[PDB]
Amino acid sequence: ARTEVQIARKLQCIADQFHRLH
Amino acid sequence: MKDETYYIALNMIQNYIIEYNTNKPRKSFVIDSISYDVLKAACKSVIKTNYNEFDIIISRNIDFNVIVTQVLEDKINWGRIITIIAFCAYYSKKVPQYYDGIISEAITDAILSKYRSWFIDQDYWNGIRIYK
Repeated sequence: ARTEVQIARKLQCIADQFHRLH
Repeated sequence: MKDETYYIALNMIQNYIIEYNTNKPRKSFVIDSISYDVLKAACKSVIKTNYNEFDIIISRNIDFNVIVTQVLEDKINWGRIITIIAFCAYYSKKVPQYYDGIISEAITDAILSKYRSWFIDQDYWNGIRIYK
């Protein structure tokens, strides 16, 4: 469903940009 | 099932969650203490940077395991493992229950149910040292 997907997208943003910087 | 790889994953995560909650050093109770220190430093950075957003997410009261499984639905990478552990550690302290292992078990299952061979091919936690 959507809200838990919207939350996951927020954490995936954090994760994927963290991965990019470091 | 709960084999060598399972416990390599579980006991790293559980000792980090214990340190985060108790502020006592736990690196000496894992086999891979060098990779533990990388995980710890990375989780600390993610929380320092994103705690306000974590608070807003947590205020919805949605089961943490529903969130974790969605984070890993499509792909895994070390950033996603770090961010899941940091989020769950943060959640575990704003709410002792973490000693029951449920959080660490859920993260471990979410990783290994779909990404077991990825994790082995990373040489277990050694792959996280790209962030050292």
